[PDB]
Amino acid sequence: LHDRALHLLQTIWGYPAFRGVQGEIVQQVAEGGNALVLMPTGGGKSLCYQLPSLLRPGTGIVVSPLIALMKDQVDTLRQNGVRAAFLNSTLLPHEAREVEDALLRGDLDLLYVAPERLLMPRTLDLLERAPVALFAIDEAHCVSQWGHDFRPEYQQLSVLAERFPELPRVALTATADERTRADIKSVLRLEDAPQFVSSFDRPNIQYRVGLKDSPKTQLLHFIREEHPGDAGIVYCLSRKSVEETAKWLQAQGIDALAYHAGLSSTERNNVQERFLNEEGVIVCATVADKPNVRFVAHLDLPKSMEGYYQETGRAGRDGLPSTAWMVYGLSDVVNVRRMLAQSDAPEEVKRVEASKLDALLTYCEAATCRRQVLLHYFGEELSEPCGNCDVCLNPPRVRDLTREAQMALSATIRTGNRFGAAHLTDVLLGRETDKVLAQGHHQLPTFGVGKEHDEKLWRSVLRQLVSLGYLSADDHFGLRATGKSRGILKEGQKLLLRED
Ligand SMILES: [Zn+2]
Repeated sequence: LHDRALHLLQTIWGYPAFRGVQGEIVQQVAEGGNALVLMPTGGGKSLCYQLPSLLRPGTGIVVSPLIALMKDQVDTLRQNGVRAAFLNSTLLPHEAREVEDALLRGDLDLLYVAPERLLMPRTLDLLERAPVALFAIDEAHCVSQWGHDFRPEYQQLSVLAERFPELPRVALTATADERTRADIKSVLRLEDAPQFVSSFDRPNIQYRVGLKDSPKTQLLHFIREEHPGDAGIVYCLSRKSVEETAKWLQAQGIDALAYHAGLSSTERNNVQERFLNEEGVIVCATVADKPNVRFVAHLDLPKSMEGYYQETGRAGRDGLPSTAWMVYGLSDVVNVRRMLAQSDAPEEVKRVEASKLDALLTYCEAATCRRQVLLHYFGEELSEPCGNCDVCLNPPRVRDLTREAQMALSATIRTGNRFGAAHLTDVLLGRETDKVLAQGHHQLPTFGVGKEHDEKLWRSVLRQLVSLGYLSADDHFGLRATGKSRGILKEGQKLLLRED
């Protein structure tokens, strides 16, 4: 039955019914199923394994790297009535030995365990002789070279599905990169599992991106015209831009404070309180709570879509209207691409950072609703334009390349989703390269159907289709038509570029 969940739901959490897709989620893991759960961070996401752990006999085994964070998940839980504990190598050998006893005696509802502890051959043996309700892999993205913090530990969690096939696995993440969603499925065998996407949308936050032009001038005009005495956060890239901006703001009568990794650990706690407890304070920070936050300003490009979402997301936590306002230019993209180039990072990190940036730039350049593009990155599809973003409200002039997008998508399909942008372009142009003649492509009916345009436009159309996920690359430069391709091909969706 589904309703014992509800009795525990509000006898413990205090919510009268599930939110969005969580009812579906809790039922699937409680009836012994597997699951892929993608949600913004929050105690609603924790509900998805904590509640099933209460519903099924035995202990939920929660895998997480945040061992520093850990000790207040049990503290939170041990006053609701729930029994939970921590197992990791920060512990003394007697203490480690008594959580184990407690585990073996069916005394815990939840066991939080660092990957380091879990993957030890000894630890996996205890589990075999302990009453286990499930495995929850939190922050599942870590298995991936792509999505966030890779960890060498995390891609060994292969083993849960091996040594414990019969026990349910639910993997939950807040960073749902599309290459990363795919890689989690592979490590924890959830290819065959349902994948659940709860909404990332924050409807009350209006999204704006625009061109940098005297950014300190632009900002002040924004703050006075639209958020005169309200609490806001202004993010800057460097510790020096925080300092100087913070006192530039003070100079114009705005109660601004600096907040960075740098100076004193007392002021930092001091700055938090002034923000947390007073009204109309603006904090300037690099990367690093208040229910009352009316805007988030970006005066430089964030490092990623993940970061941008978490940062803008600190706004409007009281459900009321808030603005996310960002300007970038010129030099911001150049400065970034130069650092990627002079970075001493490993090959895959250079590969990840380049698509991170491509993703972000693609969002910055949206010719249609920004929100749709943003939410798509996290695997959420918003059917209709939102009506609360600068693109929606002030539509830019667009070039329609829908017809060309269709030609391109068919071209890659009748050639088997394997040739590269340049080759496809040859076919489109009706050029009898020898690579072409070798595959017979010279008299497919699609050959030269694109002779109308030159080489430069097609490569452009192709990047655009790649960036928006109508094509998928990482075949090694071969382009595959994705499922999303039906949109342009059959369901009337349009490909629009900014007129620029
Ligand atoms: Zn919109």
